[PDB]
Amino acid sequence: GDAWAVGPVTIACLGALATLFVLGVFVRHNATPVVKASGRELCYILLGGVFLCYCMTFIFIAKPSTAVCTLRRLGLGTAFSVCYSALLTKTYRIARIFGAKALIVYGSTTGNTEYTAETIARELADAGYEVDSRDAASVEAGGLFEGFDLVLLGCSTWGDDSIELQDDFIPLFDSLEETGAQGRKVACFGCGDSSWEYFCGAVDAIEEKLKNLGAEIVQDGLRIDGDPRAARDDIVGWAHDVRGAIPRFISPASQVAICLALISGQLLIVVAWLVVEAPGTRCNHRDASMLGSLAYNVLLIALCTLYAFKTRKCPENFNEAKFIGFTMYTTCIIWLAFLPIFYVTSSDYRVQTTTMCVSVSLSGSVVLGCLFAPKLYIILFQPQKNV
Ligand SMILES: Cc1cc2nc3c(=O)[nH]c(=O)nc-3n(C[C@H](O)[C@H](O)[C@H](O)COP(=O)(O)O)c2cc1C
Ligand SMILES: C[C@@H]1c2nc(C(N)=O)cc(-c3ccc(F)cc3F)c2CCN1Cc1ccnn1C
Repeated sequence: GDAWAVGPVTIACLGALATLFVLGVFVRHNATPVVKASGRELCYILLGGVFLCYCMTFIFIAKPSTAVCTLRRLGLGTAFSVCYSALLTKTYRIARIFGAKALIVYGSTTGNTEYTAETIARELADAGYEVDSRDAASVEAGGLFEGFDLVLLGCSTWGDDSIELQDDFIPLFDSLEETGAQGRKVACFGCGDSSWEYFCGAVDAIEEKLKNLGAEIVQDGLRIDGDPRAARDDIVGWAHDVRGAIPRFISPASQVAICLALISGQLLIVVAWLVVEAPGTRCNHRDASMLGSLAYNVLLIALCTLYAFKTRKCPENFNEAKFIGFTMYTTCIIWLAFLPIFYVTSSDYRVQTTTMCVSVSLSGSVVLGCLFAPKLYIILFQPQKNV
C-alpha cells in the first residue's frame, strides 16, 4: 500500500535533519571567515533550495489533489532552480573577479620603466588579476590586446631635439591600429626627467593615439620623475586606482539580485504552464508540463559546470571553486543516469515516483556532501583555520 514510501520518506527526513544541522552550524558561526568569505547570502539560498529537494518527497508521496498537483509542478522545477541559480551566481562571482586578465607591455632601455612595470604587475596579481607582463621587443603588434580585461602600456621618453619614444616601443606605437585597442580599458605609465622640456612626452603620445583608436582611457597616465625605486608609494598608489576598473567586488545585494532573477525565470515558466494547463486529478498533467522547467534547469547546470571547470584552479575561501566543480560534475552524472531510468520505469507509477524521490534527494545530497561537508569540517574540527 504505502510501504513503498518508507525508503523515500526516511531519506527525505534524514536529509532535512542534515540541512537543518548545516544551517544551524553556519548561523552559529555566521560572523566567522569560512561563512562570510564564501559569499554568505548565496550559501543560505542554496541550503533553502537543498531543504526543498528533500521536501519534494512528501509532496510526491502525498495523495494527488489539485493543491498537491500545483505544488508538484511548482516545487520540482523551483527547488532545483534555487540550488543551481545559487551555484551559478557563486561561480559567476569567482569568474568576474579572479577571471579578470591584465597585460603589461613596457618599453625600457635602462630598466627603470621595467621596474615600474614589475611593481604594477605584483600589485595587480595581489588585487586578483591574472597579469601578463611582456617587453615591447618580444611583442608582435597583431592581435596583442585580445582577451585582456585591462591593458597597461609603459614607455620612457627620449630624443635630443624633440619627444621620442623608447626604441622597443616605436614599432608597437606605429602599428597600434591592429592591436585590439578600440573599446579596451587602458592606462599608461612611464619614466622621464623634469630637467627635460617635455616631461614624459612618450606617455602623452601613447595616450593620444589610444584616444584616437577608441580605447577607454581609465586613468591619467603615471609620470615617474627620476628613480622609480624612490616613487614606490606613487607607483603602488596609482596601481590601486587602476585595479578599480573591472570591479573586484560584487555587493551581497547584487549577488542576491542575479540569483533571484535566475530563479524568477523558472517561476515564470512553471506559473505560465499552471495558468494554461490548470492542475487537477492521479495528477492531470504528468506529460510535457515540466519540459520547459527541465530545459531551464538543464541550461543552468550546463552553464554552471562550464564556469565551475573554468574557475577550478581558484584558491579563494578554502578552494571553494574546486568543491563547486565537484558538486556540478556529480550532478551531471546523476541527471544523465536517471533520464533513462525515468523512461524505462514509466509503466509503474510507484517505481517512477520512488526513483524521482531518491534522485531529487541524491541531487540535494551531493550539494551537502561536496560543498558544505569540507566547510563544516573546518568550522567544527579546525577552528584555528576559521579566525
Ligand atoms: C638623451 C635622453 C633624452 C631624454 N629625453 C627625455 C624627454 O624629452 N623627457 C623626459 O621627461 N625624459 C627624458 N629623458 C629621461 C629618461 O626617460 C629617463 O632617464 C628614464 O628614467 C629612463 O627610463 P628607462 O630605463 O625605462 O628607459 C631622456 C633621457 C636621455 C638620456
Ligand atoms: C520532467 C520532470 C522533471 N523535471 C525536472 C525539472 N523541472 O528540472 C527535474 C527532474 C529531475 C531531474 C533529475 C533528477 F535526478 C531528478 C528529477 F526529478 C524531472 C524528472 C521527471 N519529471 C516528470 C514530470 C513531468 C510532469 N510532471 N513530472 C513530475
